[PDB]
Amino acid sequence: LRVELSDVQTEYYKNILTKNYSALTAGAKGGHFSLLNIMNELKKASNHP
DNA sequence: GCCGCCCTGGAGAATCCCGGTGCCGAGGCCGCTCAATTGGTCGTAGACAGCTCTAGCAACCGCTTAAACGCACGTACGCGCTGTCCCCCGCGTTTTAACCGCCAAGGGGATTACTTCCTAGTCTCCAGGCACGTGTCAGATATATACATCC
Repeated sequence: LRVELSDVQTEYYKNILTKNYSALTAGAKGGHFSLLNIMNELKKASNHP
C-alpha cells in the first residue's frame, strides 16, 4: 500500500534533503539536529515527524 | 600766663591688574633615502576530478557479568570552643650604606665600509637502505610408550 505524505512530512523531507540547519532549528531551544546518516533521517521523516 | 595731653584730617607707600616681550614643548616643513610599489614573466602549489578501499554512524538486536546504586550502620574526623604562650609587630633610637655626583684610563661592543674565500645550495646520476613479503630453521611444549614399584 503506497500512501502520500503530509505537509509536515514533505517539508521535513525537503529540509533534510536540501540541508536547512537554520530552518531545521526554527523554534527548537537546543537546536541540536544531527544530519549524520542522511538516509536514516529520511526514513524517520517518512515514518513520523 | 605757660606747659602738657586728647581728637581728627590729608599726603606717602604697598598691592592688584594689564600690557609688552622672551623662553619651553610641540607641530609643520624640508631633505635624505631606502624600502614599498608597479609592471612584466614564469613555474608550480594547489584546486579539481576520478577510482579504490577502509572507518565511522544511526538505530536496532542478544547475552553476560561486573560495575553502579541504594540503604543501613557506625565511627572517625572536621569543626568549633578555650587556654596559653610566644613571637611578631609597632615604635623610638642609632648607625650605615644607598644614592648622587666625581675622577682616571682602558677595553668591549655597536655601527659603517670593504675584501675575500669557503661552504652550502642546486643539479644530475646512481645505488643501496628501508619497507614489505616469504621460505626455512632451532627452541619450547605436549604426549606415547617402556621400566620400577605398592598393595
